[PDB]
Amino acid sequence: RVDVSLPGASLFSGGLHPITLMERELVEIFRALGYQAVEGPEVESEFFNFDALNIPEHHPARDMWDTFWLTGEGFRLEGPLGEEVEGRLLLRTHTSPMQVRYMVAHTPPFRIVVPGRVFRFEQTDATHEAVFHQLEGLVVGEGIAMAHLKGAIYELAQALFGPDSKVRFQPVYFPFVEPGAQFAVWWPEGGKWLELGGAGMVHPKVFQAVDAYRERLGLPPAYRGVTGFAFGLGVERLAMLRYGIPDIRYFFGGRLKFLEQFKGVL
Amino acid sequence: RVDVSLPGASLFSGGLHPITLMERELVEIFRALGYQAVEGPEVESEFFNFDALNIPEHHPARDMWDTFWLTGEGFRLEGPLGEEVEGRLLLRTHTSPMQVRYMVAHTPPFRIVVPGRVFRFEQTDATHEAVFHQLEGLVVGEGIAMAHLKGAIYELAQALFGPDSKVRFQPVYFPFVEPGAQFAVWWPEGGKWLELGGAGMVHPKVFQAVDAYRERLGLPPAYRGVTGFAFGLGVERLAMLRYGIPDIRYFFGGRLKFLEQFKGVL
Ligand SMILES: N[C@@H](Cc1ccccc1)C(=O)O
Ligand SMILES: N[C@@H](Cc1ccccc1)C(=O)O
Repeated sequence: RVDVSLPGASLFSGGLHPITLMERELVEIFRALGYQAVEGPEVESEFFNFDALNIPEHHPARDMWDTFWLTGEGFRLEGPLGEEVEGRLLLRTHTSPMQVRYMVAHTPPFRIVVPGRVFRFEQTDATHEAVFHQLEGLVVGEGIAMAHLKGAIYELAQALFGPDSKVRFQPVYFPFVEPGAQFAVWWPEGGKWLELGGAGMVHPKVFQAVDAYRERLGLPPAYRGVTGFAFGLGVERLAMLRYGIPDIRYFFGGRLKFLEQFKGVL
Repeated sequence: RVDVSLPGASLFSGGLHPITLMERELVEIFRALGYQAVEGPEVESEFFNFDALNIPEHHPARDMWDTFWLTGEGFRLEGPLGEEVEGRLLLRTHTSPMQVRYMVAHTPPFRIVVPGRVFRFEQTDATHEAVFHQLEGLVVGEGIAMAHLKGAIYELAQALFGPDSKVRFQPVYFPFVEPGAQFAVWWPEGGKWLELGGAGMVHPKVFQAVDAYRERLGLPPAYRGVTGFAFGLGVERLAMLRYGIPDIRYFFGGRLKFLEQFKGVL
């Protein structure tokens, strides 16, 4: 007899990592809203990570990010236009520096979303990591207002949690935005207010840093008569609440018994 | 010796059909503009294919579509709300009937794009087919104007052919739109004006047919104070110009030597 219910050739079946899944969904959501995804480098200079974003040194505000400083010659970090740049190297503490790199290399109006791995010197536990992911958002152009930032997050919530979903905005501080704000979303199933990220209207000094670097590079100013909003949200926190994952350390853990569990969600 | 440059296990490598590729790119382009993709049935009733779209019978305008009529009992065609519907069956001669199905099942404002296989009784040659594909576009809502239709096509052209690309609109006739129009795009490489499809502001009678079917079904009217634009473009013509394909008959031909050639473009 030709047993048809017998195991067939053991061809391998692949899968995508949960962060890749979460990031993808997040990118899909924003693509539908007109956002384009671009990435930045993990090793940045203090200039892009801090100074260009209105976060000076010995600044009590620079303590909001526990930085990993680097050392070593021979490494050539290129700027927005491929040009080699200088400054104390570090691991970006957020994706925000990409806001600056992009703006000097392009012209408004535009919509970008920049995903990426970030690093912060912290003790890795159940809900904390030294290595995680963020997703930046940047929309610049004439007449761009905070009403648009609120509109963006509102669409994010709807797409993420359904029609019974809602967002709340509260003032908060960031050197690169003003007005500044933190936003939370209403997750119906969990019946809880989830804090997703921060945002605001691009700070006046950011545009100045951008155009200053531009002239210093030969390009003409492109940000004097425009405004914009930016936002940044943590990927793991969201991936966890969405795939029901208890420990954030698994993401980098490597357990196949763990990763394999997302072959379904592709 | 362990020859490392020797052929490895012959694992199969798949691929996607050129129309799937073209359709995907077209859907990606419109998703970025806020459009969502929904499909309709290939076997339609005269009501959705013609009557609901202001194309009555014995109408000199109904001759713009060479219809394939069908026969046979036992077949149960369901309407927008799953309800069984009646009328002379046929193979849709375009995707347009989906405009009607969607509108009765949802509420404005929205943006849809409906891809799909269509059929027309014609002699299949080098640049003609009885079985091809179209991509519909429908955007409805308060204050929606033709300026938006032109804006849509403009973005389509840019995304498809680059910044040196441009679109031209000329009046043309369609029973389901008014104003009516045909649009062509400027393809820089070929230095020629390509005619892509037709479009216009949803015809007043279409909205009426929609709301009439709605009440006849218990739903409340939803299209009395809105306007909208619609467009439809041929997929093969575009796929051909874009992948440099000479004969439109290949698509359905089945030659692996042909299909295999698009494993690259995924
Ligand atoms: N970079 C910020 C997030 C953020 C991005 C953009 C604007 C405002 C806040 C952080 O690490 O928290
Ligand atoms: N259905 C039309 C195309 C079209 C769609 C929508 C509006 C106008 C024209 C055709 O077959 O040519």
